[PDB]
Amino acid sequence: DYYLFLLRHSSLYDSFYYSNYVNAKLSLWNENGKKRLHKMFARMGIPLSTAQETWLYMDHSIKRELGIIFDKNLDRYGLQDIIRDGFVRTLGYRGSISASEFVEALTALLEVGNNSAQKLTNLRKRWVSNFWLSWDALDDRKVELLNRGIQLAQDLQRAIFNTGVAILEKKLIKHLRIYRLCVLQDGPDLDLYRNPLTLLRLGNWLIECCAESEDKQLLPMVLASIDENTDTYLVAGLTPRYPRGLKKPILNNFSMAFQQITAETDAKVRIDNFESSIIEIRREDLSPFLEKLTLSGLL
Amino acid sequence: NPKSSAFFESMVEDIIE
Amino acid sequence: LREELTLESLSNVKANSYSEWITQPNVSRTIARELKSFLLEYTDETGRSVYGARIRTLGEMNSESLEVNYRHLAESKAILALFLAKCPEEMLKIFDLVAMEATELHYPDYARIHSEIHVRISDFPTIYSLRELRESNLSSLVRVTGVVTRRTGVFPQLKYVKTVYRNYQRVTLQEAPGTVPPGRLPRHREVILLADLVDVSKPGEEVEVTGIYKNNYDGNLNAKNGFPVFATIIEANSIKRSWTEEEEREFRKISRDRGIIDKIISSMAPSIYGHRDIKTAVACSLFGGVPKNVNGKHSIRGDINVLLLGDPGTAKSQILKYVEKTAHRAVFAALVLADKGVCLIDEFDQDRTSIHEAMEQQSISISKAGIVTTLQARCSIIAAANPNGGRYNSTLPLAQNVSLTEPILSRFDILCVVRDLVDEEADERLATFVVDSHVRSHPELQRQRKKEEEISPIPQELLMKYIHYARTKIYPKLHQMDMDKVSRVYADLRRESISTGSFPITVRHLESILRIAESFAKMRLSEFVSSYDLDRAIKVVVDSFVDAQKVSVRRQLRRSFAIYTLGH
Ligand SMILES: Nc1ncnc2c1ncn2[C@@H]1O[C@H](COP(=O)(O)OP(=O)(O)NP(=O)(O)O)[C@@H](O)[C@H]1O
Ligand SMILES: [Mg+2]
Repeated sequence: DYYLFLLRHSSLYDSFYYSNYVNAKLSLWNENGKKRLHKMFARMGIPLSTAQETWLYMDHSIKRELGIIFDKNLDRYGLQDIIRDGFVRTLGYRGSISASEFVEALTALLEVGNNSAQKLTNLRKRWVSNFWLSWDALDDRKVELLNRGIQLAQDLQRAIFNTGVAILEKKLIKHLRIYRLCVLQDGPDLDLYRNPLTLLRLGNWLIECCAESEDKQLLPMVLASIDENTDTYLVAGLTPRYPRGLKKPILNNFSMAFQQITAETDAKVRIDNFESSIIEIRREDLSPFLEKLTLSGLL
Repeated sequence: NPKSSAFFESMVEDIIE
Repeated sequence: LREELTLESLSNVKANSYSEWITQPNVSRTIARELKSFLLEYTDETGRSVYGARIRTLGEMNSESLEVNYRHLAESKAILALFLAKCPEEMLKIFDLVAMEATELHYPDYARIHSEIHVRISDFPTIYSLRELRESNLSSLVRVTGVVTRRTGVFPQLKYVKTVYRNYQRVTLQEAPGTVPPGRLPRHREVILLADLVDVSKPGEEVEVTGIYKNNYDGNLNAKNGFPVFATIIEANSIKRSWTEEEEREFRKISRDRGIIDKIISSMAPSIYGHRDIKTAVACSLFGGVPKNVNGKHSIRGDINVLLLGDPGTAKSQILKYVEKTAHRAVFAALVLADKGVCLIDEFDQDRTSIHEAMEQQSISISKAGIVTTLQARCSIIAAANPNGGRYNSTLPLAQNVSLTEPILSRFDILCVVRDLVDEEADERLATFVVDSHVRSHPELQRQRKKEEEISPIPQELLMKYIHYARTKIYPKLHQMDMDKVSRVYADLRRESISTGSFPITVRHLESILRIAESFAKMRLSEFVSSYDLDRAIKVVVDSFVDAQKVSVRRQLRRSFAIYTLGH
């Protein structure tokens, strides 16, 4: 199994192109990165028009030779970490799936399955129905629902990538001394980041990019997104992490910091999520809260 | 061969960059 | 067999002919070794081996044709260039088999991507028209230029005589009209295009071709002429016909300056004096608006259509010629060829009927003998006309002066009338400008620079690049604050139109106002429409609407509309 985004569905080319690790290793947000991918497939001996075919229909010979082709070629691109072992399951004649693909299907179903207090209640009630839309997909009798989950997973990753490139190309990351700050004031559709899990997927994209872009300055990061209906920013505090191939674990300290500023502050804020690293605050109060936060020694 | 080194350098820059 | 020749040993052709010397095994092996040694070793002055950099990009695009410049091959190992010019059909076989070795040195197992590579020659240093070809040119490499008159469909062709195929297509090439001598008809030739070269060119393009000149027996020619006369053909080897950050920064620099709209209009049609409103309308049509659609019952075009009523000799045909050279793609008189471009009409029942359908739709549909098919128009129309005989009559409304149906005047965004008015000072200004331009054009670098900068306030190369950039990049939108005022002005104009008994203003005019405001925003690279854009659009449309009316109605309109046509 390969750390490639949904290999056995869509195509081999899309598997590399949307992989969260490959983007950090080859810088796919710009053309000098994309050309490296074209160059790789040309050297590997795979015709580029076949690499884009649906992986079920891709030719049998390439399918069986792929396991050796990677051993000869990933080293030249510094990309050897793609290779690993994992668990695969199959039932009758309906074809294989790995656990890594299964969990992406389930998370996608959680995210996208189908004055202020009432709207918040409606939203939080909608998110609970998706629990049962995911629960009913753990049954082999209901593979039909699992396929829908996979179709949603692909669109979610597409929309995430199309926001990440905008953040990096417009250089919206602000490099403060103690931590890195990023705030989304507008977007193609900013509603997708109103759910916590989607926001964390975007954060995990940016964290891989920041982890590989320079050897220096492993820093905490703060990410926020506005909502036009509440006029509140949804804020999340994220740790750094060490690369895949490299020894105690680090700890997320934003919890105590957000709690202390919340205990002190004039600001209109909410803390009720299980994960205390995520908070919410009104439009005008973001800047004084972040000012008091950076003035604090708790970061 | 030294004269053809520029060719192989252009090939090796794919490894480097 | 084992021993090889030196390059100096090839200086003497030892057999009775070139082809019978190239085809010998020791000579051929020597040529192969030398070509490979050139391709692995040639450099820029900066080192930076170009062919190692081209083979690299061959795989990056999954391509099939390597391109070699003839001047490089003539700059060292000159004898190989001479042999290539004399015997291309042999030399290129050897060169192709060397190019595959060189590409596999970068990309092993590239044979699985494509089985065979073709070398394309460029910059061959001598040129013929279709006059100078003679029998001595047979089987020699030649370089030729002309216009592509006719093109066949693409077909597969059997490669070997287990089976394999390749693509095939034939093109007819004709002498360009500027090259043909006076009082003579143009000549023709026919070109064969193979695997990688099919659909490289379109009918009516002006094209440049390198290839082998070749001949064969034909029974019908011999039968009709009564002499042993062979037929000839050209087998093509190669065929020939964006911006940087610096350009973007320069565009943004000039757009940040005040009055850029006025400067763009001033740069429009430099050779023609006066007629600023016509230049304004033409600029607006060339930039255009944004198309929109609402699947709930409505759609709005981005194109802007303009009609100009011209007195005899008031510069109409010259500005159409100017637009034809300025614009990116266009048709002059066929609407298929005008797709996403500008269409030009300089004079004027089935033609009008076609235009009726074209103005109502944005796409054309037709059926014939039970067949059904569709085509796209998607274009801006600029038209001009002569007002129902020798002279326009200002005492009458527009309909009396034209041969058009009423919906035509409804659906044109902008209407304007141009007249040869009498004024001694204007006549003197025109005459001085005309004789000055006449002297400045006389056949008898610094002179050109002075001439150019006196001609226009913007260099027109930058203006054409700017228009293309703005059209491809900029997509403006309205601001919701001042639209209440626009609705009030619309209602006021309608009330005033009814009050004087005028033909009423309509939703088409309001749509045109918004579209013209978008175009004005696009002209300065602004993604927002602004109040001054709406003001200018309102002035243009209101003045155009006023010009269509009878004289008494015109006076009442301008007396009331003063707070729109002049004030705001
Ligand atoms: N600034 C100018 N103003 C008016 N006429 C000009 C100007 N400069 C040149 N001309 C000449 O005047 C004519 C411009 O009008 P134009 O419409 O091109 O002529 P025309 O086509 O023969 N008249 P028409 O057949 O009714 O369109 C041409 O003969 C030009 O050479
Ligand atoms: Mg004319």
